[PDB]
Amino acid sequence: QVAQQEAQRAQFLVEKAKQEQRQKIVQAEGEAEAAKMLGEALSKNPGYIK
Amino acid sequence: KAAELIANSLATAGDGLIELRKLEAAEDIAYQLSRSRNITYLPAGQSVLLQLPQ
Repeated sequence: QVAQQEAQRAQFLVEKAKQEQRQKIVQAEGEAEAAKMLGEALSKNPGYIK
Repeated sequence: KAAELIANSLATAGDGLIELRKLEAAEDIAYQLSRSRNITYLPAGQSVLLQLPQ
């Protein structure tokens, strides 16, 4: 009984770790794209950036 | 865009208008940095009863 609980927990932790890593990459790429987009958007003349 | 509009308004508005816009914005910032309040408070009195003599 105890062992099973432990095993499930272990898997749980690892899976979550993977999820966490994925989320972080996604955010980084998201901001990345946001940056590029904002920069492009600045096409509205420099008053826009200001 | 807000910049653009403000700048346009400011320009028509002249220098004086930007100046005071600066002041009230400064007001906002100053408030932001220090946002707190207080009350003087005047405590109420607690009561008890005594039996007055005849």
